[PDB]
Amino acid sequence: TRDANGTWEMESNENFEGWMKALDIDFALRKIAVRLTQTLVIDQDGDNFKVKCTSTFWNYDVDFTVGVEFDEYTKSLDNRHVKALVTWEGDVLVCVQKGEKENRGWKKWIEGDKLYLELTCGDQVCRQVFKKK
Ligand SMILES: *C/C=C(C)/C=C/C=C(C)/C=C/C1=C(C)CCCC1(C)C
Repeated sequence: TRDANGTWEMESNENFEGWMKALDIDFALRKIAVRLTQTLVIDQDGDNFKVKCTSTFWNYDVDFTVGVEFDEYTKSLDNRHVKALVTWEGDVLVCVQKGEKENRGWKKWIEGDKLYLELTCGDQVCRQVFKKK
């Protein structure tokens, strides 16, 4: 479907550490991030999204409009400037983040009550699955 609204609880996360290493997140921090439970809340109104991924001390938020490139500064992650763009490819929500890292971005597949999220950087893919609470 295209309706990603909801509160999404993590069911699985594969290759998180490889993806974080490809972004250059500090090794010591990685070993903390791997322990943290993540909650993903998405508010979607037309083209307008507000995405909030939260854990006890570490969050990632992004707000965007589909089809509108935006300057993103990943201040809580690797602290880089990218030019980000989120588009629909059929029912897949696709983000490409142009900048230093190649093949950087993410894709969301919504399948009923499930959300599949693939985060890419370089040659690494992290595959996550969430279920709608
Ligand atoms: C559509 C959903 C998206 C783009 C979710 C993105 C979430 C992240 C990039 C979360 C990253 C985090 C870490 C790399 C370390 C631990 C803290 C998190 C979960 C906020």
